Amino acid sequence: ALFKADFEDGNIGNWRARGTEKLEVVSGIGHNSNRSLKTSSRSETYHGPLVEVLPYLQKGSTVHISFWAMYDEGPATQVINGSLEKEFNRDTANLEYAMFASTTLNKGQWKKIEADIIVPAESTGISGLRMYAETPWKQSSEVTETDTIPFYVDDVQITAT
Ligand SMILES: [Ca+2]
Repeated sequence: ALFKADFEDGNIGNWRARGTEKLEVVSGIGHNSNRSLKTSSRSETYHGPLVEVLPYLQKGSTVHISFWAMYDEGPATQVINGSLEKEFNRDTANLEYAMFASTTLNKGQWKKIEADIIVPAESTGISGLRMYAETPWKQSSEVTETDTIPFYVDDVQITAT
């Protein structure tokens, strides 16, 4: 257990939006629990909840990341992805993005999204590594309402391997 967020304290902590979307810790909705992190007012597929995790981790290591997701409005099914945003040498114009996992969710049902990931070594100059959830990429002109549904995440966990 290197990092855990279950939201049961009601705290947003260091979670943040990627763009103009809205994050809220809600009560009465959670994965086998009363609280979770809702992302709404999404207007791009890449809007979604993000948190910096590099400080929790040993550079060079392999770790297992998992989280639970759920959505409860719009289409009968929808894909959610779990991804990493990486920064090197504090260069914010050349961020890297890598999807680590994706699953099809059924409306109203919690599902686990997980994978092993690699934490780059110190000598790479890695300066940020953030996990985030999103829907599959579409260019801004092609985005539809089903792509920008609000969704919940909960029980975010990173474990040693
Ligand atoms: Ca919870």
